[PDB]
Amino acid sequence: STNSFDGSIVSSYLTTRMPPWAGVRQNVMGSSIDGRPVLPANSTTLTYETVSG
Amino acid sequence: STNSFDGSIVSSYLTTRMPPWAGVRQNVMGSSIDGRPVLPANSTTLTYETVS
Amino acid sequence: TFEVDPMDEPTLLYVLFEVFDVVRVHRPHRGVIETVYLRTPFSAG
Amino acid sequence: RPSFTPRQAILTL
Repeated sequence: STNSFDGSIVSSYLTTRMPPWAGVRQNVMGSSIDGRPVLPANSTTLTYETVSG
Repeated sequence: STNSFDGSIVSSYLTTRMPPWAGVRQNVMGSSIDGRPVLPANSTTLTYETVS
Repeated sequence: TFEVDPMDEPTLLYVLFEVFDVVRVHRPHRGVIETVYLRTPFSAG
Repeated sequence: RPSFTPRQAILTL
């Protein structure tokens, strides 16, 4: 009461072709070669344009 | 003003048959005969293969 | 595969095509009209 | 009479 542990069933909510691409797979904190923190995370991934200079 | 809210939409994501196998219900601890029951429905103990 | 910018609200993705739906207004008689209704790719029968 | 195939076919009434 009121909220329960949830063993979520997925046989109903089906499975589609899942993209092998950089900005779709996982929304976590990333990095570039030099070490400047890229954000593929939910709200910030690819909206901002950060180019080195 | 008081209610607790989540943006829940069930119309897009399908509800196809959950196939009646030998144990894939949502969350049932239940009861076994004399050998103790399975804890959860889909928890990390069914991984531990147990013999009696 | 559909990938977009992050959304603030539960917003609908309004997906269309350039699908055809043509109707001929058939009339062999003065007084009555035949409605030849067909969405062309999506079979009406 | 209709759009596609007009033809006479009658039964006794």
